[PDB]
Amino acid sequence: KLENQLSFLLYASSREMTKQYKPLLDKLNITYPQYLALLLLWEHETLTVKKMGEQLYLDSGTLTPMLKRMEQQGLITRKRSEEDERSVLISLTEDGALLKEKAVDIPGTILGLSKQSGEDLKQLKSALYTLLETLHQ
Amino acid sequence: MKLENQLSFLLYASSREMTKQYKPLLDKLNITYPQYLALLLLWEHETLTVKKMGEQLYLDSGTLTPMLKRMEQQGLITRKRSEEDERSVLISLTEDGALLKEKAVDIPGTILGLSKQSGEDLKQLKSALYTLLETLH
DNA sequence: TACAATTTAATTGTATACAATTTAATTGT
DNA sequence: TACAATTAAATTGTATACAATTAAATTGT
Repeated sequence: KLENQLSFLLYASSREMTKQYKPLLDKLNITYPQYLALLLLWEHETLTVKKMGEQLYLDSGTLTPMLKRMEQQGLITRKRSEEDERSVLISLTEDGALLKEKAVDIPGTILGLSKQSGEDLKQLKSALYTLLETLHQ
Repeated sequence: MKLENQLSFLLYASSREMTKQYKPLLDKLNITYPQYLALLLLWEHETLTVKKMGEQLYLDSGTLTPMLKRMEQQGLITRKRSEEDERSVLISLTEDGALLKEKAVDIPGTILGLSKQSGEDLKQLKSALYTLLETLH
């Protein structure tokens, strides 16, 4: 079959979840990944591009262009690290930081959909953390 | 509102991490993960319409038209207009596309092997994701 | 301590995803 | 006969993903 493949599942369910964020994220005028970078920025006003990649499991290949868009949109600003001219520093603009106020309804909203399943999702999450540690050395 | 505590993020990271596990295996068959998925449907069903593939794969022409074009150029599949509905398109396996099945034989094995390190049986993990998928749909 | 391995981003090239629009074919009573 | 409304792929425009390569800025011996 196909629905019996763990990889597929993770793959199609993840793309469906994203479609659920679409109406919400259109509100804030951002994409799901930009949104994920913001969840970081909101807990830490500034971060090296390296740090973001590490936490989101993406690399310069994605972040470089994605951070450019966010910058061109006014949600962030970027500058070279002065203690290490090799890395780049990403910082929230006032807007970027304010935008957090408008995204507080999201988790609960998504949950009002996902938890609509039936079993403890705090279980599924726990699993995925490990799986993630596995698949990530 | 910490990133690492979002089911949405976990599905997204884990999925792409699994896809990285397939890369070495699929590289030897000269295809990609999404291509591999369409072939899975094709090895079990000689002919499928673009529409049925979209349905089974949770995709639409947009991701499929370009992908199936590459596969056709790779000599894996044929694409002919349906006679029963000149609006539909039928996707058929080629001798080469068909032979390819055998070389993907122990891919599931290798995957399962490098992943069964979770804090529970895949039967549950899979069933969890299956439910979450059904819901979000 | 000169400077060859090493690291961090940007750059290149290929391949999804998906909304929105378009085009051609088919359908509801 | 008719057709407005659907429908199924393509197509257009934007936005990721990621491997490999490149370039510049630390590191380690």
